[PDB]
Amino acid sequence: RILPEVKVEGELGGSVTIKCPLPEMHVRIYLCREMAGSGTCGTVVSTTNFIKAEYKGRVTLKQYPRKNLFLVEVTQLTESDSGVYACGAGMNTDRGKTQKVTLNVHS
Amino acid sequence: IRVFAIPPSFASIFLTKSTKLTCLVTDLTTYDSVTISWTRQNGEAVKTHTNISESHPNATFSAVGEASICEDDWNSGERFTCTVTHTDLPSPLKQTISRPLHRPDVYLLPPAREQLNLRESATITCLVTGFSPADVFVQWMQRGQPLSPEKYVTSAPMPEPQAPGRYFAHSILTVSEEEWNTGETYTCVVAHEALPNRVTERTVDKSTGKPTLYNVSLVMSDTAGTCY
Amino acid sequence: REQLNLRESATITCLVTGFSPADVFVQWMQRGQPLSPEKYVTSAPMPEPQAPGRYFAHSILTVSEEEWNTGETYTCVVAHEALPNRVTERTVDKSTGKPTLYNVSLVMS
Amino acid sequence: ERIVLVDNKCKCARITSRIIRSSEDPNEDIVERNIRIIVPLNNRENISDPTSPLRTRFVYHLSDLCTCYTYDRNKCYTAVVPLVYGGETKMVETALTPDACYP
Ligand SMILES: *[C@@H]1O[C@H](CO)[C@@H](O)[C@H](O)[C@H]1NC(C)=O
Ligand SMILES: *[C@@H]1O[C@H](CO)[C@@H](O)[C@H](O)[C@H]1NC(C)=O
Ligand SMILES: *[C@@H]1O[C@H](CO)[C@@H](O)[C@H](O)[C@H]1NC(C)=O
Repeated sequence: RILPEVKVEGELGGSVTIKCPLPEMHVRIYLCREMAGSGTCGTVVSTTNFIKAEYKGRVTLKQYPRKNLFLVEVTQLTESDSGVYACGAGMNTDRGKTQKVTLNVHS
Repeated sequence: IRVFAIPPSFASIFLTKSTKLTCLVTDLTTYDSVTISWTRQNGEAVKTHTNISESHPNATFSAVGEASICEDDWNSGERFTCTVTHTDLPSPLKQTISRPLHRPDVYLLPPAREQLNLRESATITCLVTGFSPADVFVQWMQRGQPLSPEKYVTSAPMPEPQAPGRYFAHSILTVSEEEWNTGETYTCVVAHEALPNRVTERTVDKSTGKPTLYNVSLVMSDTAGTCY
Repeated sequence: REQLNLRESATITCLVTGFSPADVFVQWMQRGQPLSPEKYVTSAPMPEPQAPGRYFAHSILTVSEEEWNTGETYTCVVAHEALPNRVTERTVDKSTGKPTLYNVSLVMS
Repeated sequence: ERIVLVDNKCKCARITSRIIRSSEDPNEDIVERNIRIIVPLNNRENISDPTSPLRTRFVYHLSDLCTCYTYDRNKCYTAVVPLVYGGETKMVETALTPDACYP
């Protein structure tokens, strides 16, 4: 259970990529934005071709088996992308998260 | 005239692994140049005996003899006899000492709540019950560091009331009250012949014992079907 | 607790420490009448490892494991010539510890 | 701060304990027992054969807590499924837990 909250800055032009651990056994690896009001977790990026409706076409998945870092990148920032993005595995999304971190706008 | 012979004890074979028969002859007449020997049942001799004490304060001579044998020479039932002679009785006086089952559990009782309210000294007690035969050992270790007998004591081994099968012994340790704000877990280690490794280390601290608040938090989910 | 899970017997120890001089006497009462000498065993006084001129003792009462299970007091009475009335006693029960308040948090969500 | 006293993963009990640091008073401390059983509520009688009645009883003796209810995430559970495709019957090993183990 890792909690590496980083302060990577963002903007419209700006791009921030998160780093995540991979089991490398070709399971379901996902990044999920937790919703405070909902109390559940909503997958923003998954192993399959699913992408969140708000994040359609502005996100990229980048997997290296060589270096054991699982990383996802966001092309543009609307400044609303401030929340607990947690990575993970297994079919489940909520109860399967491995590491969580909250990104940030401006700085 | 006083002659005795003692076999090795379990407080030396575990502490040093130096099993040896001893022969103590004292309160005889003051005449030196005496001979001491140890003879087995087969006809094997022993090693030399030295380190004789000085004359007793009440004007008599002492004498000590040692029989250093192998470890298996005492667990295989070999009788040993101590030859000691004197200037007055021409016959060589001889003495024979011979031989010694259940394995019983250690139990560590924590100090009572009333004793801790005095803020002076809590005594931890270690009960070794149901063990046969006697001479069972005990040692206290604080954080894995050996505890000397200056700060602990053991009941000399004893007998049971309803069953005569195994006998009991006890050990109590003394400390302060500030020590029971950190614990150090005060392990009680034992050494008895009816043990695999001759060690049954047990330890109890404040974390274990009787707790004063349970909150079970059983949850029920319809999708936690593989307890991650 | 470890000794009661063997479901064979229960072992209560009356610890008499800090008295002086020697020759302390211990008996085991139950509901007023004493217990037989074959039910309890008393050790001889031994000096205190730190305290120079004091002593200690012990008194083990062993009973059937089930008998401890239903109330049943077992009070230990100690007579020594230094007590204010020359007689003192203590008692325990199955219920002799504390409140042990449960704090259940059943969840159905 | 809590010692992991039990981390059972086949019945999912997660018993633990700690000492609560109260005020600087006489040592009327409190020892904790945070037992946390999780109920599957949807598993079967045998954990490895989906043909039995589902699950009514949930027995937790905490002395045998150091047949199961849940599935170990790092373990693999499989079965033989009797498929046919015509006349032949290649009884092939299926997977009751896709993703905890791979061929
Ligand atoms: C159990 O009690 C402790 C303190 O008494 C508390 O910190 C903990 O949150 C409780 N457990 C649950 C599941 O609420
Ligand atoms: C247990 O009690 C503590 C304080 O005594 C409380 O904070 C906690 O919420 C309780 N656990 C529950 C209700 O699950
Ligand atoms: C149902 O449970 C039994 C009992 O252990 C075991 O053989 C298996 O999990 C199940 N039976 C079969 C035939 O799969």
